Amino acid sequence: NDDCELCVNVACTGCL
Repeated sequence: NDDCELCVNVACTGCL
Protein backbone atom coordinates (compact mmCIF):
# COMPACT_ATOMS: atom_id res chain seq x y z
CA ASN A 1 0.00 0.00 0.00
CA ASP A 2 1.23 3.56 -0.65
CA ASP A 3 -1.50 6.10 0.23
CA CYS A 4 -0.56 9.78 0.67
CA GLU A 5 -0.07 11.16 4.20
CA LEU A 6 -1.29 14.79 4.18
CA CYS A 7 -1.81 15.77 0.51
CA VAL A 8 1.88 16.72 0.25
CA ASN A 9 1.74 16.66 -3.56
CA VAL A 10 -0.52 15.69 -6.48
CA ALA A 11 -0.44 11.99 -5.55
CA CYS A 12 -3.02 12.00 -2.72
CA THR A 13 -6.74 11.12 -2.72
CA GLY A 14 -7.79 14.21 -0.72
CA CYS A 15 -6.74 17.22 -2.84
CA LEU A 16 -9.82 17.78 -5.03
